[PDB]
Amino acid sequence: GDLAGKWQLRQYQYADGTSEKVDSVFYNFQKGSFSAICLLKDGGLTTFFGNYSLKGAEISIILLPESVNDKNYDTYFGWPEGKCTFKVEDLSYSSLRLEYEGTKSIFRKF
Repeated sequence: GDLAGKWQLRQYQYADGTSEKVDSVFYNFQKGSFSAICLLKDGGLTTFFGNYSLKGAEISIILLPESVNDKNYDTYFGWPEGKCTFKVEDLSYSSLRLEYEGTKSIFRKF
């Protein structure tokens, strides 16, 4: 469907009203498999791996222990137990909007 493929995380809209552009994070969804490519300042490419499941308008992402133990885990995720359930505020073939505790993750299809 629309969720399948790669997504560039363009912006965070924080619960306190702050917005910040992101240009280094890419989420990928492929039939339950989740992966996130993060582009480091040093020209490096760090990838986190996990799974995702859907229930109504919610998406639960769970990262593998190895991704949770990654030295850059708190830079890009920092989720307790490598898990986060997001509200899908918007999904179309080109747009994705995820919400968790007032913070929005804004994506465009890549």
